[PDB]
Amino acid sequence: LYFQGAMDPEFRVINLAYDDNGTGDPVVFIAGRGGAGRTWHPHQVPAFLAAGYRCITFDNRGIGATENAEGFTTQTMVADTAALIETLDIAPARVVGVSMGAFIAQELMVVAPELVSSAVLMATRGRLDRARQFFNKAEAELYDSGVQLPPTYDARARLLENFSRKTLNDDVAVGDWIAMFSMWPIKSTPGLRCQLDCAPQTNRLPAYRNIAAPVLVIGFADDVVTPPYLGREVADALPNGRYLQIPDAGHLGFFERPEAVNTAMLKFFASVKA
Amino acid sequence: ENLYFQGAMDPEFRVINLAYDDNGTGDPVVFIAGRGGAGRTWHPHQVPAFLAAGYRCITFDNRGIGATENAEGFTTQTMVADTAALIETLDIAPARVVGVSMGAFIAQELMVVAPELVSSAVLMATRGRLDRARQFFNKAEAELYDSGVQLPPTYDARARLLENFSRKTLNDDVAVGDWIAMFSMWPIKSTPGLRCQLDCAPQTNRLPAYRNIAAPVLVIGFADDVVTPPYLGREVADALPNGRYLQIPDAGHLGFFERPEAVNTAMLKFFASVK
Repeated sequence: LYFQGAMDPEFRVINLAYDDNGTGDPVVFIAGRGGAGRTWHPHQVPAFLAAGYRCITFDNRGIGATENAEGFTTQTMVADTAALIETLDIAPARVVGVSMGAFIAQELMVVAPELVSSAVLMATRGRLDRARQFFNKAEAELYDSGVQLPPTYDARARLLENFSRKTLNDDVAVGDWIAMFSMWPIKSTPGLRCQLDCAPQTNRLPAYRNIAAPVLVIGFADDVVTPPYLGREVADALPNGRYLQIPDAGHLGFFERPEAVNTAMLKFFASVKA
Repeated sequence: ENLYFQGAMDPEFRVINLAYDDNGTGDPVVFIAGRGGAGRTWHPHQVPAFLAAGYRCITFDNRGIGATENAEGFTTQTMVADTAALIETLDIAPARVVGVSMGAFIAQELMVVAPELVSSAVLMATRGRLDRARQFFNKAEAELYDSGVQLPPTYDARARLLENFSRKTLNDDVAVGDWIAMFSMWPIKSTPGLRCQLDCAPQTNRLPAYRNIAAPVLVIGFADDVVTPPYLGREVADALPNGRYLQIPDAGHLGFFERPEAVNTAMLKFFASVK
């Protein structure tokens, strides 16, 4: 059903949809920017259920019912995630985050290590290098100037930024991904714009040196949005962090290479106590 | 110091002049820039190495660039004729040719209709057809221009960086800083010439036509190129009877600016041992 998220600087309460399937070890998935809880269902949830896990997915602040939410920060979203885990009384929970959701996971582990037993961080970073800082500032500038991209150009960008070269060279896969875009419309909302800022303002890597819990950081070879090498940095900082690269995976490697990413998550999760 | 030659007449029976450059006294080489490139783009890296190697370099402003940025409804065949006219006016047939991208497609089509004009060529970042992704990218680019919408400068620069450079380059804060700033000095102006240049591309599979080009050709693939991926260049080289394939690692679509020494060394090696 719904849980109550953190109160926002303007003293308003927020409810956030979540979905809870199966029984067993609890796993909380946090999606990236623009991802609803549904993002984990086509590829992750059925594998995690078959492996005996209980899967919690949910709709981040600024998505769906709260797509008009604004004036929020990383801390606000971390607090949200803490509320889910506490409300559901599942602490310590295994956590799976990707990109913005992986940042949240990280920053949650900094302030509330006891909410989290082990984590997989996909397509992540602890800081923005000069390219990613420029990209981030360019997306903000796009939204803020009101101009809407035409739909084919918008699908071109989505294709080029999120998929491996190997996918782009395969006319059949390309066709399918373009169709697949119609089914995942990404509305340009105040919530989407606000999630853009839920990203490293500073180098957060020192803080990660104190995270004790076991962590698998997954990097995607072909990712230009959150390049593998920033993933690696995060893993090095994590005392009990390990790193694994998926070959021929774009930024959306968890959809694109779901069998390889699931195998590696499950493997890692079975090697650590609940 | 202001050289122009007369190119193909357009369908309105107007004469078109196109600016060109010509330096050096050695073996002639004609460079054909890619979409949106002025001839001057060959100058920061290619020209000085060719001049120092004793070649004479010819560069020019393709139809739809600079003084003809407002020109439209021309085709590949029109530009192939411009290039033919250049080689003829200068009386350097048969010439060495270096093309990149749209320029490499031009060179390839030149070779098909007028093989006598070209002794050998280097074709960088090329293809003889559009696959599903590249076809879709092209449709999307046309849609963007045709809708009237103007991308904000930073967002456009983002796209340039993402379309053009290797991953090794994007991860290099200093290099990236230099490329972001280099876009100020080479802005890519949205013009009817640019929009028409978009269609000077392989409408069909052109690979069968290329099995008849006799001249020695080096095609250069750039490893990280998503605009024209390497495997499309390989295809060009396979179709060519005397074509050979080289691939530069860590090179985006703009490999020839990004790895000028690797690319130059390859082309000069090639040209030294051609007939």
